[PDB]
Amino acid sequence: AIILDTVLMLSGSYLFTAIVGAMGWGLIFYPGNWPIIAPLHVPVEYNGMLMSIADIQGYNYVRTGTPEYIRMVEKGTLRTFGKDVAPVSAFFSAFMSILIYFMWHFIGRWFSNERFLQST
Amino acid sequence: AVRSHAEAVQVSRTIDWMALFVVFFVIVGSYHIHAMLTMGDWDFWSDWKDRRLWVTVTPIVLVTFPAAVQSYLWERYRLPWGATVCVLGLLLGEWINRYFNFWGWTYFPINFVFPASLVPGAIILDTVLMLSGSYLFTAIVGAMGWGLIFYPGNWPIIAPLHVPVEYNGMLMSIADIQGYNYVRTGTPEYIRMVEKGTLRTFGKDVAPVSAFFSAFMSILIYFMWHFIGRWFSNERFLQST
Amino acid sequence: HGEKSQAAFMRMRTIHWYDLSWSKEKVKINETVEIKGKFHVFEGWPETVDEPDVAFLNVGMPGPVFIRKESYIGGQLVPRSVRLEIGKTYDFRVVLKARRPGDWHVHTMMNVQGGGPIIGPGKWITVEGSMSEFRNPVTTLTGQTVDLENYNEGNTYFWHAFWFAIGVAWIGYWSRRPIFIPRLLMVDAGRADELVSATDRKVAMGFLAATILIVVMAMSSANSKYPITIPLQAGTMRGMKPLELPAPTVSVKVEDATYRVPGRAMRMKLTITNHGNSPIRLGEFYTASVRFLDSDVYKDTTGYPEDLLAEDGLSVSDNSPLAPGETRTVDVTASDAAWEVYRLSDIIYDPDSRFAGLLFFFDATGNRQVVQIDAPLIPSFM
Amino acid sequence: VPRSVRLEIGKTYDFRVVLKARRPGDWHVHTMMNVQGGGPIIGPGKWITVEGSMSEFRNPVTTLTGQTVDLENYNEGNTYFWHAFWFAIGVAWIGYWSRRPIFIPRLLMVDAGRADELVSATDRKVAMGFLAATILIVVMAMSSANSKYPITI
Amino acid sequence: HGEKSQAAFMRMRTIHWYDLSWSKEKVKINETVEIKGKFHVFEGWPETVDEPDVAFLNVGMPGPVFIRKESYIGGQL
Amino acid sequence: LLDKKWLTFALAIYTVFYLWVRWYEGVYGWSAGLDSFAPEFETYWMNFLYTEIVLEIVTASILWGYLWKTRDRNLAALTPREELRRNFTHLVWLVAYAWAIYWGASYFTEQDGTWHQTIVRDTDFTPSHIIEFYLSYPIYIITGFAAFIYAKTRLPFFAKGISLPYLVLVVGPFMILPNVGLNEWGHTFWFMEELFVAPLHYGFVIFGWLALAVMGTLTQTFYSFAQGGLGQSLCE
Ligand SMILES: CCCCCCCCCCCC(=O)OC[C@H](COP(=O)(O)OCC[N+](C)(C)C)OC(=O)CCCCCCCCCCC
Ligand SMILES: CCCCCCCCCCCC(=O)OC[C@H](COP(=O)(O)OCC[N+](C)(C)C)OC(=O)CCCCCCCCCCC
Ligand SMILES: CCCCCCCCCCCC(=O)OC[C@H](COP(=O)(O)OCC[N+](C)(C)C)OC(=O)CCCCCCCCCCC
Ligand SMILES: CCCCCCCCCCCC(=O)OC[C@H](COP(=O)(O)OCC[N+](C)(C)C)OC(=O)CCCCCCCCCCC
Ligand SMILES: CCCCCCCCCCCC(=O)OC[C@H](COP(=O)(O)OCC[N+](C)(C)C)OC(=O)CCCCCCCCCCC
Ligand SMILES: CCCCCCCCCCCC(=O)OC[C@H](COP(=O)(O)OCC[N+](C)(C)C)OC(=O)CCCCCCCCCCC
Ligand SMILES: CCCCCCCCCCCC(=O)OC[C@H](COP(=O)(O)OCC[N+](C)(C)C)OC(=O)CCCCCCCCCCC
Ligand SMILES: CCCCCCCCCCCC(=O)OC[C@H](COP(=O)(O)OCC[N+](C)(C)C)OC(=O)CCCCCCCCCCC
Ligand SMILES: CCCCCCCCCC(=O)OC[C@H](COP(=O)(O)OCC[N+](C)(C)C)OC(=O)CCCCCCCCC
Ligand SMILES: CCCCCCCCCC(=O)OC[C@H](COP(=O)(O)OCC[N+](C)(C)C)OC(=O)CCCCCCCCC
Ligand SMILES: CCCCCCCCCC(=O)OC[C@H](COP(=O)(O)OCC[N+](C)(C)C)OC(=O)CCCCCCCCC
Ligand SMILES: CCCCCCCCCC(=O)OC[C@H](COP(=O)(O)OCC[N+](C)(C)C)OC(=O)CCCCCCCCC
Ligand SMILES: CCCCCCCCCC(=O)OC[C@H](COP(=O)(O)OCC[N+](C)(C)C)OC(=O)CCCCCCCCC
Ligand SMILES: CCCCCCCCCC(=O)OC[C@H](COP(=O)(O)OCC[N+](C)(C)C)OC(=O)CCCCCCCCC
Ligand SMILES: CCCCCC(=O)OC[C@H](COP(=O)(O)OCC[N+](C)(C)C)OC(=O)CCCCC
Ligand SMILES: CCCCCC(=O)OC[C@H](COP(=O)(O)OCC[N+](C)(C)C)OC(=O)CCCCC
Ligand SMILES: OCCCC(F)(F)F
Ligand SMILES: [Cu+2]
Ligand SMILES: [Cu+2]
Ligand SMILES: [Cu+2]
Ligand SMILES: [Cu+2]
Ligand SMILES: [Cu+2]
Repeated sequence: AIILDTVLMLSGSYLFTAIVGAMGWGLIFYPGNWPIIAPLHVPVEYNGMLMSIADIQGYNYVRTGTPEYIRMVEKGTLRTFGKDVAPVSAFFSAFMSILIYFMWHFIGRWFSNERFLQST
Repeated sequence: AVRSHAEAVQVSRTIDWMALFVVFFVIVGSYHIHAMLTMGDWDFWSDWKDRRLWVTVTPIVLVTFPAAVQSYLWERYRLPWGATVCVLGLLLGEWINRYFNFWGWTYFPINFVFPASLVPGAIILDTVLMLSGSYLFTAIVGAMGWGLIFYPGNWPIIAPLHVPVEYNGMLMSIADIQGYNYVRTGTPEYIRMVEKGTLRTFGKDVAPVSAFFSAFMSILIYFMWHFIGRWFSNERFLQST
Repeated sequence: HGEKSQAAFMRMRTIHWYDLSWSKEKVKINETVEIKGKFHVFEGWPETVDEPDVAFLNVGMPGPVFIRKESYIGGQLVPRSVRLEIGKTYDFRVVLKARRPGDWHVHTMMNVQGGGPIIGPGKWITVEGSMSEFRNPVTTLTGQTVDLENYNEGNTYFWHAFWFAIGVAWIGYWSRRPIFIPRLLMVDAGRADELVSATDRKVAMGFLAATILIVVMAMSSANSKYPITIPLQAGTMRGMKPLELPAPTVSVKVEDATYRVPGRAMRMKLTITNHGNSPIRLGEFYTASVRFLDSDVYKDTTGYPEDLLAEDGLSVSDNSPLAPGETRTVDVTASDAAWEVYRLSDIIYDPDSRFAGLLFFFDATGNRQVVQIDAPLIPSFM
Repeated sequence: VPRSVRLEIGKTYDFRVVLKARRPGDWHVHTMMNVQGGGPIIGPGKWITVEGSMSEFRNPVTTLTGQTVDLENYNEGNTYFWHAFWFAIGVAWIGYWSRRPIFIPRLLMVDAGRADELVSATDRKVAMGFLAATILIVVMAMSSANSKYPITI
Repeated sequence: HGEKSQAAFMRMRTIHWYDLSWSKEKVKINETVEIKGKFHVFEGWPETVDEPDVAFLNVGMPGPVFIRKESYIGGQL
Repeated sequence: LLDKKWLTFALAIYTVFYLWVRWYEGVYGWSAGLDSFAPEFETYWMNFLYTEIVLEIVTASILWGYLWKTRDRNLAALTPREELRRNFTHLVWLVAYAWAIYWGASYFTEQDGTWHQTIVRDTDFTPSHIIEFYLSYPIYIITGFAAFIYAKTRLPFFAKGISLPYLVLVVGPFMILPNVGLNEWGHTFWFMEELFVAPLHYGFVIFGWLALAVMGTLTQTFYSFAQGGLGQSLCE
């Protein structure tokens, strides 16, 4: 949010914001949350299976309505090359954030309308 | 300004050649990106040049740029070759890549990696626009012809590749044997979106049905892209970005 | 050349290639090299990979440096995609004809419709000669022999050049006169109605009529010649015949499996129960294209790739012969530079730290038993 | 089976679930099977009484890095600290801009003529400082969280 | 009356009908005619046809010139 | 003088550099460039990526900064002859942009096809990924930005406002470069089939369409050409 706001105030161009600030907004998400979730990714040998601390949390604290298969998380693919999962997702999110910011700038432009629709 | 009438004519001719270069090669880049990422796989391989998917998809996605460039060039200059210049640029880019990369870098034969022919459809689209200048008439009749003439236009090229061959106990066309022999490590056979037969495939109708569907969808896409090109021609000055 | 980048656990548990053989290591142009072997579809097929309902037997190679003359699954030719069953073992045979000189790393691979490429072991094969000597003859059912290297090339070039010339002629006809700025000014300032006048309309009518007539005539001529044509032959082929392997007489239970981070070794504790009537000995552990061998028990003679072969990479704590009926638990260590070269150590990055492999047990007489093992793989750091 | 599993139609499986009491009360405990595309299949439920205090509950676990943590409160302080820190940064930005009049005078200034007066140095310098500090703090925090906990999966 | 138009190979490799029998060849109104037989689902089921996970035993006829009183697969309705 | 030989250099520099790039990738495509974890891959393609990214950033900064710093302050006192000369120079810039757009979006893009559809694939930085996404794309982006800046800073027609068609023509093709993120997310995860017509290819395409704004850009340049020195002759 701070990146998006400062990149808008400096260089007041909304196009420049949508391109650069939205890029930064998408890219800084995971590094911004890494200090919080990193301790939860310590590996644990849990009853014969390798599990992260977050995995053990999800296993232990039963969510009756939320079975494990509903979890849409990284599961590996045959086209996952090397250690690229997080950066690739971050860059894809940044590009799509550029697109969504461009769309929603004009959506907000419309929502600001001060028109008086004479009759409903 | 300009010195005289003659110097003005020379300057206009130089501008004509330079702007023709700019139009042609920007169209080459953009149209080739669009084509190769909307019909490229069928255009790459003779064993992908089938009667259902190739015939269906190629005219539909390839009528896009001709419609826009026509809506600009005809409207602003009465130049009736927007479709032709688009198709020629696409063919030039495709052939350059086929010869210098498909056959140059990798060593796939040209008779395996040749592109499809589109000039007949482009000529129909351009002439139907110039005659009867109606853009609606063009979108209805010329796009119909563009969709319908695709497969007959390419039949002289691909017909020799459809000669049946008895290959190690199995029936295969020459294009099938080309795809089998010339290994595409990244392109397994199942990726091939080609006619495979259905229980609702009645008689000998696969090619004409696909051609007519492509012609109708070409009408629709031409109608959409005429207005898309109308927008892209805007000469507005967006005061601030 | 495309593996070492895929996930280690996915390479471990998709398809196990064994009994691989290569007819030749160095070939001439137009000479044939045959690749044989067996592959087993792992029962614990990862959910992220679609089931091998539609699979294609492919060759991993840098473009058509070889041409695939034939390929077989079972004993029947498979030019199309095939259906494989999870848990079944199939034998394969690929015949390649050398086309381009050089040193090529040839892989046998299986492409799965919804999972991507499964690359098997790759072997360096040297090709000598000239590409100009390569021929790919084929005889059609119409009784003519053609070379696939250049057949129809002239016709394709001719037709493409002809249509390109027609389009260029149209454009040049309209380009003889001034093109952009005077025409733009004429259209803008008042009605134009002057830059398109007869015989321009007559020329356009001629172009349209000639285009349609030439297309029709060319189609008719290409129908009179080549009167016999067939559509492209496609469709997944069912009923692949799997190998009817005898039930193994060796049962192995994996009691924990660990690998050091960092390290080049994998350690596991196995409880081996010997059934049947012969003393067995553990001779090999194959995990993902990497064969860890106990040299005192078995030696490879099939010319397996050296970078994938660990001649003494398999160390068993007690590899004495296992009498029938006897059950013992041993510590098995698979250690080789390949474990780090092919990034099998990078399973620590994977979201599923489970391994699978094949254990090969050999008796005194030499007959071998194949047993499959799979268990979680627990990293160890201290 | 900490993850989803594949079951075969017509097969019989035996199961065993181990539960540790955490909250006092009378609870109706069901064994259930969730199917990916069919929803919950609830088995018989049994009333199980739990007595004691929730404050006595412990969920210890030992990691492969050789440390024992309680899953009830592990990382809670770190999470609270980081969230409060970033919330404070955002609130500081907003309050910095909110010390001056906010809505109606600024709207009137923007409407009536060019504004170009409500955003002037050192406002741009403060924004540059905020942006640079945000990026630098994110990078430093990521590096510190990589030096600590060097082993993650 | 709807075959002879489907693909020959698809008609060859989907389902093989044999031991077909018809109780009667000529019937009165309200009279019952029974059709029996066996069908075998071919192992080489074409990939373009979805697997017969959901299949319906139907009657090919020009509208309700007959009404389907009963239909059985195995021995059950 | 009017149109000078800067057009010859504009064509020749791209032609020669890209011919050398094609020679380089023909020599090092196989044999240091197939295995992304081999040490020779680092010395022949990762080093290429690093050097090209640094050089592109430096060249873009220098060129754009020079064009903006040498902007004409007194555009009002510009003679029609000088305006015609500047219009021809801007047309040369547009020609260079068209040539770079061709090389980027047609040649090296369909070389991504020939490459991904024949090689066993391996990283987000295949040699085709170093040449097309991170060399040719950046090069045409730099050329387009330079042409736009030159128009805005030397042509009174393109001054006093940002031309919408020029901005689209300049920025849309630029958006293909960040769209590479969709590409990587579009093969690794979604779609392991090396299809080039997959929806993960839509971001590039959609933004390839924005190059059609060259039509409005070129009619704007025609009007700028025909401001004072429109003739006479034309329409006379
Ligand atoms: C200041 C200018 C100079 C710096 C230029 C940086 C060049 C790239 C650095 C790669 C780091 C590295 O190490 O490679 C990549 C690392 C993983 O590395 P690995 O696990 O070793 O990958 C093994 C394979 N290899 C050895 C060949 C690398 O993550 C990634 O996959 C990142 C993928 C990002 C894809 C989307 C990018 C979109 C860009 C949009 C631009 C507008
Ligand atoms: C305006 C641009 C601002 C960019 C700010 C970047 C701050 C530094 C981030 C270090 C990331 C790291 O350490 O490496 C990559 C890691 C993921 O690593 P992993 O392999 O999935 O393993 C995870 C476990 N770890 C952390 C123990 C290894 O984090 C990311 O997913 C961030 C991806 C986006 C990087 C953006 C920088 C590239 C250039 C951007 C401009 C085109
Ligand atoms: C100048 C005016 C007079 C000519 C009128 C032409 C009438 C149709 C000719 C059929 C040729 C033939 O032979 O039938 C059709 C031939 C195949 O033939 P078959 O294999 O024998 O089919 C066996 C079955 N039969 C014996 C009953 C034919 O292909 C086709 O399925 C073509 C299908 C096209 C569907 C979409 C059409 C959309 C039209 C849009 C209009 C604006
Ligand atoms: C403005 C309208 C212009 C139309 C121009 C038509 C030129 C002649 C084409 C002959 C085709 C042929 O020979 O028959 C049909 C064949 C396909 O045959 P197949 O059974 O798939 O076998 C393939 C192997 N062959 C060739 C050895 C048999 O080709 C086609 O797919 C063309 C389908 C579109 C036909 C359009 C004409 C119908 C009226 C259109 C106006 C409503
Ligand atoms: C308003 C639109 C009016 C258009 C009238 C039709 C003109 C046809 C010109 C001759 C084409 C031809 O003869 O060729 C068409 C071929 C026939 O293919 P075939 O029979 O499979 O084999 C080849 C047999 N030959 C070698 C004897 C040709 O391709 C097709 O299957 C397309 C046929 C469908 C045509 C649908 C037209 C519907 C019009 C509806 C008006 C209300
Ligand atoms: C818009 C701004 C664009 C900025 C990016 C420009 C990229 C330039 C190339 C990167 C090279 C790299 O990174 O690699 C460095 C390469 C690696 O080859 P080597 O192992 O040393 O072998 C020996 C060198 N050979 C294999 C080329 C013979 O060696 C070099 O020093 C040579 C690089 C020469 C580049 C300049 C010539 C270009 C053609 C002439 C018309 C301009
Ligand atoms: C126009 C845009 C220009 C941007 C230039 C790039 C600036 C990079 C700043 C340093 C980032 C860093 O060092 O960190 C990025 C990390 C590296 O992760 P890693 O290698 O997996 O592991 C961690 C290894 N460390 C600890 C040594 C870092 O995340 C990524 O994978 C993202 C890398 C892809 C970058 C794509 C840039 C493409 C630019 C194209 C220009 C034409
Ligand atoms: C405000 C609007 C913005 C919304 C966009 C957000 C991105 C959506 C992310 C999808 C994640 C999800 O929802 O689920 C993820 C699903 C889960 O499938 P799976 O079981 O892993 O399948 C396994 C098959 N693999 C192995 C190939 C993955 O993978 C998908 O099918 C991805 C569907 C593609 C969605 C992205 C389209 C982007 C459009 C780009 C065109 C310009
Ligand atoms: C061709 C594309 C290359 C990138 C340029 C895009 C920026 C265009 C934004 C724009 O339209 O102009 C708005 C302001 C105008 O302020 P000015 O009064 O021109 O200030 C000039 C002095 N300054 C260099 C400190 C800015 O000027 C600015 O926006 C700031 C200009 C300084 C560039 C760095 C600002 C962005 C920080 C992330
Ligand atoms: C989910 C999509 C977001 C909703 C946004 C859509 C708004 C569409 C604009 C609109 O409602 O037009 C109003 C006209 C009636 O016009 P009048 O009542 O004559 O008003 C005169 C001035 N005006 C014509 C400009 C409105 O048309 C009418 O007939 C009156 C209908 C007004 C309904 C708008 C209320 C929307 C609430 C959901
Ligand atoms: C009701 C729908 C039936 C189809 C009619 C749609 C055509 C309408 C197009 C239109 O709006 O008019 C544009 C031109 C006007 O030129 P005119 O100056 O009217 O020329 C008349 C002499 N002419 C018969 C040789 C054309 O006139 C023409 O477009 C050409 C008219 C000749 C018809 C054949 C032209 C199309 C060839 C494929
Ligand atoms: C992928 C979709 C294709 C992109 C086409 C969308 C173009 C939308 C039109 C647009 O950008 O409107 C500009 C206004 C700012 O207006 P002003 O800068 O006040 O210009 C005054 C004249 N005008 C209002 C008619 C523009 O709205 C603004 O706030 C400025 C934003 C300008 C961004 C347009 C650049 C598009 C490049 C991708
Ligand atoms: C290795 C990189 C070399 C790039 C050299 C850039 C040359 C400097 C750019 C420039 O300002 O103009 C060069 C030429 C001639 O235009 P000039 O008249 O020099 O430009 C200023 C106009 N003014 C004299 C009336 C004030 O204008 C042109 O048409 C030069 C086109 C150069 C092609 C673009 C190359 C970009 C590659 C990334
Ligand atoms: C990255 C994606 C770009 C986002 C698109 C936003 C830009 C589109 C509109 C645009 O180009 O206008 C910015 C100026 C044109 O003049 P103005 O926008 O009227 O403002 C001039 C004062 N300013 C240079 C501080 C901006 O143009 C320039 O002055 C650019 C030359 C100065 C930048 C040179 C430093 C950049 C080094 C990397
Ligand atoms: C309008 C685009 C032209 C692209 C031509 C091209 O890619 O050329 C490379 C190719 C390479 O094949 P070849 O000429 O045999 O030389 C091989 C050298 N390598 C392998 C480095 C490309 O052929 C040429 O160099 C011919 C020169 C054409 C000048 C416009
Ligand atoms: C403008 C047309 C977009 C149509 C999208 C499309 O063709 O997607 C095919 C794909 C079907 O996947 P499939 O082709 O079976 O992919 C096979 C390969 N895997 C399983 C690895 C993805 O569907 C989706 O996953 C949703 C696409 C959302 C588009 C906004
Ligand atoms: O952008 C690369 C082309 C298609 C793919 F299959 F390789 F992914
Ligand atoms: Cu290899
Ligand atoms: Cu197996
Ligand atoms: Cu009947
Ligand atoms: Cu049968
Ligand atoms: Cu892609």
